[PDB]
Amino acid sequence: GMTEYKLVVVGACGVGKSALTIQLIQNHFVDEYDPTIEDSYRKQVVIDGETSLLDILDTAGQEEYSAMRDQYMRTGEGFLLVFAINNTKSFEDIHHYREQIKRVKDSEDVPMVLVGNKSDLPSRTVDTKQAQDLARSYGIPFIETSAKTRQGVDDAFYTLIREIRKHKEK
Ligand SMILES: *CCC(=O)N1C[C@@H]2C(=O)N(C)c3cnc4c(F)c(-c5c(O)cccc5F)c(Cl)cc4c3N2C[C@H]1C
Ligand SMILES: Nc1nc2c(ncn2[C@@H]2O[C@H](COP(=O)(O)OP(=O)(O)O)[C@@H](O)[C@H]2O)c(=O)[nH]1
Ligand SMILES: [Mg+2]
Repeated sequence: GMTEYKLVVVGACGVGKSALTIQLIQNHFVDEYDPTIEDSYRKQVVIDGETSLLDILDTAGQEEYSAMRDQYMRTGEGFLLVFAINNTKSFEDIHHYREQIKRVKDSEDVPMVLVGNKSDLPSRTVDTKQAQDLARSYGIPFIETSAKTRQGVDDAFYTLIREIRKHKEK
């Protein structure tokens, strides 16, 4: 068949996980989507001439850490680690998400992409240079996105898939 990849979108409440994922699937910006609704979505994509089926989990639920998520997270093949460029706390939380991913996957080498969302807003408080410095330190790609304009959205998901395909060849 065509290969199938499980992708997981993680990050703090309100960063735009749902807006991103719905943009990629439904081709429109859905604002104020309920913060607690979780869903999976499927999408066929062609990347570098190979067609793949993406199964994308948009994480939600209660606004705390819960180990009830972790069996689900262990099924992820690649993760988008999303913060909002107008929200310093959401950037500060990225460390915790990467540590939990490494813990559940029991690996130092899990496909991941750092996503700085809401790039359309003028209210940036997270310096692109500091987020780039963090991504360099982790050894993972960094893409600034806007779910609203769609800037960066496809490149974030496609770069993740590329990282997964490379991982699977090691
Ligand atoms: C508005 C809800 C929302 O977007 N949330 C819910 C919660 C949340 O708010 N916090 C603080 C939270 C904390 N820690 C989380 C995780 F550690 C993980 C995670 C594992 O448990 C294991 C492996 C990878 C992980 F990323 C997840 Cl999936 C979610 C956590 C949350 N949520 C963030 C977000 C979905
Ligand atoms: N301007 C702007 N607002 C966004 C963007 N992404 C999400 N939002 C808004 O930020 C809020 C949270 O988005 P949501 O998708 O619910 O975040 P989630 O909790 O991470 O799933 C909503 O009010 C969205 O309309 C973005 O790229 N630009
Ligand atoms: Mg959401």
